[PDB]
Amino acid sequence: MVDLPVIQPRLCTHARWPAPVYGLLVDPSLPSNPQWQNGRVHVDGTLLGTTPISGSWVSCFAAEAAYKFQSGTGEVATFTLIEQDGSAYVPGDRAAPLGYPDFSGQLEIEVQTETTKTGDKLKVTTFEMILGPTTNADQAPYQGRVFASVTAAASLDLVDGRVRAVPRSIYGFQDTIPEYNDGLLVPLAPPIGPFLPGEVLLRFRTYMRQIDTADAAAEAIDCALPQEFVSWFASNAFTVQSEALLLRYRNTLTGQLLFECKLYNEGYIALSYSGSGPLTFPTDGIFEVVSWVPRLYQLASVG
Amino acid sequence: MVDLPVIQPRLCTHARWPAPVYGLLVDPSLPSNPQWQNGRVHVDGTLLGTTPISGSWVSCFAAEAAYKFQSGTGEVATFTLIEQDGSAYVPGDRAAPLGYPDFSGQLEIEVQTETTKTGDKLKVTTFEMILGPTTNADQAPYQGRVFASVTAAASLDLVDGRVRAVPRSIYGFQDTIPEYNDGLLVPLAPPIGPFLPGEVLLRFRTYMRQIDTADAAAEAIDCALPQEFVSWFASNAFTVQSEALLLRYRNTLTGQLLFECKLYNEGYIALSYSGSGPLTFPTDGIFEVVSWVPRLYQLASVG
Amino acid sequence: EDPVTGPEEVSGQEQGSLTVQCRYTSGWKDYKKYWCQGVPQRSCKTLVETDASEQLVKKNRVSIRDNQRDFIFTVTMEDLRMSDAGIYWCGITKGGLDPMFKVTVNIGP
Amino acid sequence: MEDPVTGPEEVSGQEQGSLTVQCRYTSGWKDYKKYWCQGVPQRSCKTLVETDASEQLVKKNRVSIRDNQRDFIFTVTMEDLRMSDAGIYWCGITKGGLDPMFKVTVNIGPVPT
Ligand SMILES: [Cl-]
Ligand SMILES: [Cl-]
Ligand SMILES: [Mg+2]
Ligand SMILES: [Mg+2]
Ligand SMILES: [Mg+2]
Ligand SMILES: [Mg+2]
Ligand SMILES: [Mg+2]
Ligand SMILES: [Mg+2]
Repeated sequence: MVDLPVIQPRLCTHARWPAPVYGLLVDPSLPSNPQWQNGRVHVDGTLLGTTPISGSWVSCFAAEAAYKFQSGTGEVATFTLIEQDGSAYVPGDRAAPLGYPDFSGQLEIEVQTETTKTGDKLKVTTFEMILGPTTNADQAPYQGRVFASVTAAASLDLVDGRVRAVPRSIYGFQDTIPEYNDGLLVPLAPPIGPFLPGEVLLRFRTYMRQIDTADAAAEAIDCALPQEFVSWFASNAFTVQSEALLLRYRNTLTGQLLFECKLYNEGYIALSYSGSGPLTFPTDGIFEVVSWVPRLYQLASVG
Repeated sequence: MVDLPVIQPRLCTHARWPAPVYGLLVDPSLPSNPQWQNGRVHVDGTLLGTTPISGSWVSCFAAEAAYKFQSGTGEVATFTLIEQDGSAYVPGDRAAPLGYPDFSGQLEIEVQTETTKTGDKLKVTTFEMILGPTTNADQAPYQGRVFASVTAAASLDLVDGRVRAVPRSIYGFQDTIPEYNDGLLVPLAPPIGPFLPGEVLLRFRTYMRQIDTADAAAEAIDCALPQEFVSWFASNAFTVQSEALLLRYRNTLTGQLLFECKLYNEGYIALSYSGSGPLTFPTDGIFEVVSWVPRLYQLASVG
Repeated sequence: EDPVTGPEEVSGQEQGSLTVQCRYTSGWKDYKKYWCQGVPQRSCKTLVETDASEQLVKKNRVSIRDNQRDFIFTVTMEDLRMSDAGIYWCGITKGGLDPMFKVTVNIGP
Repeated sequence: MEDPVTGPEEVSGQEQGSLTVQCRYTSGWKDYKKYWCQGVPQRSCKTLVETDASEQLVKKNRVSIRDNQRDFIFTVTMEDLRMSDAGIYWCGITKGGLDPMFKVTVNIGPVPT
């Protein structure tokens, strides 16, 4: 009964950073059980963590913005968070409003700002915002409050109002959960897993606009499923009949079978891979459902 | 079985500007047959114009960037366009690379830039790019070449390389197709239509981050279908049985029928509406497919 | 140096006239010169344009003449209306981004 | 002073020696905790020493901090310097939300001849 969208990964949207999927790989040297909060969905359509339906919510947030100038810091924004559709954010059984960044580092954000300065009214201001892992900024998106700032010699004379912060760049990226509640624990989607012996997480990879003073290397970020798959399951609400789905990743024009894998019901894909180094795969294939299989189903190894 | 994704409009992605869908309305005073080039899809899955499958491609473009400093202009960027998945762009049966903006005004774009200055390496640079309707910049995205610039007192010492330009803001927005080929004509998706007498286009509306020195009014932009519906049809490749689908828009918590409409197989929705001014609809409903109907099927009117 | 330069601001009186000198460098001698109106900059409305010669051109209340010895093309606006105030541009036509200089026009009664 | 806290923009020390950083602050922040932070990004930096808002000297590993609440200066000392101590540091005043912070770049080199 379960089917998947007939869309090549390279044409899909990334579920943790708003950009195209560029890579498909396994890498045993990376954390094998990441606790990502976006891009998390059960095959029966249940959204986990802070996963939104719309890809445009990924790594963004909406807020009632209040501004004030502080010497030595600049224009400071206090963001009282709302859900990105305008509805109120109520702290509950997840870490933050839907789509809130689930990684760490220093994030440049862009928001609509209105000024009272003559000859000026509307413009887009870039703010800096520390995400995590730990901070002295007391970020608490779980309680609906985060702080950002932009350097400025004097007040930008900003009008308080509603905003949607969209991500401009990352600085000092770390793929670990951010400060959701001033260091306190929050409700989290569990780490991705478990896996059988010899199984590894399939990673859909994009790259993040980056600030880096010394190194030009691109900043990779992975997710368990492209956003199209997230929305696909959330909408279809399939009936789950076992523990996992046997998928075949195949080239649609040649029929060449590239590899088989297991889409566990908890929303992650495993491949059987014994090597130690990374193994990248072509991104122009199509995932197709074979059948339901039990957790213990042993895959054919890759590479 | 032809059906639609069970997603409320307010949770959907806009198909012409990368942002949430905020509004659902009809407005007889607006251009009745818009020639939008993104968010255009046939019910049988055929993409039209520059419509991409991924919403992250919308109003963006990829390119090989060549930079130079021009006294009196600033840093000048010549973008040799590519498709956003990295594949070569070849001028063909559409106006531009997939996702390219299909509106006019002056667009701020953000690209990853590498510099040769010491103590700086990677940062994100905001460029200004005129889209249209007519320009003295000879923009030719159809031929794969566009020009952007940013004020600068001296060279930014940028390294030529590949970029993906994402939209920061719009200045002097006009919902009319941009300069696709230095003023010449290009292959376009046809205007939206036709409609029966009394029928008007159903509009999914978002708002664009804007620069405006005098007016704080939000800048609206409409599309024929949310992006989730575009990808839904491209994936399913349904068999079309007649000229349109009869849809009902209901609140599924109360079952209230908000209106019936026709989804023409050419990818636009019509409501029967006689009023002269706009009529907005709640965005927390669900579109449900009822049946195939012929072109002449007469809808019941709304308010 | 800058391909084209003019006055940052020029003033005129309603029903009067004003003149603007757009100075440019020798290389742009044989290029078309124009006077543009409005913003966004590079979708501005061209009011008059030369044919790359020294022949005076006039369209409605605006005239332009390119002096190719001194490399200055001069623009005149006559019968100044209050609606004429705003942003204009000295312009040189070339492939791609035109050299342009921003001139703000102010008009008092 | 106008800015809440200021200090030396750049300081240079040498292996096995020490260096001292004076973090001057405005009188309003007298009763706030002062601290010395290491690394970038700025507001995820590692706190090396922090006061209890008093004038008591605190020492942790090779770093000391003492708040002079009369002259409104908290002084930081880094002893027995190592090459790995080079990097970006921060004078800091703890408060709810965004702390006042001043960037101090620390260079470390070997003793020449
Ligand atoms: Cl990107
Ligand atoms: Cl937005
Ligand atoms: Mg804290
Ligand atoms: Mg880096
Ligand atoms: Mg030109
Ligand atoms: Mg042209
Ligand atoms: Mg406006
Ligand atoms: Mg703090």
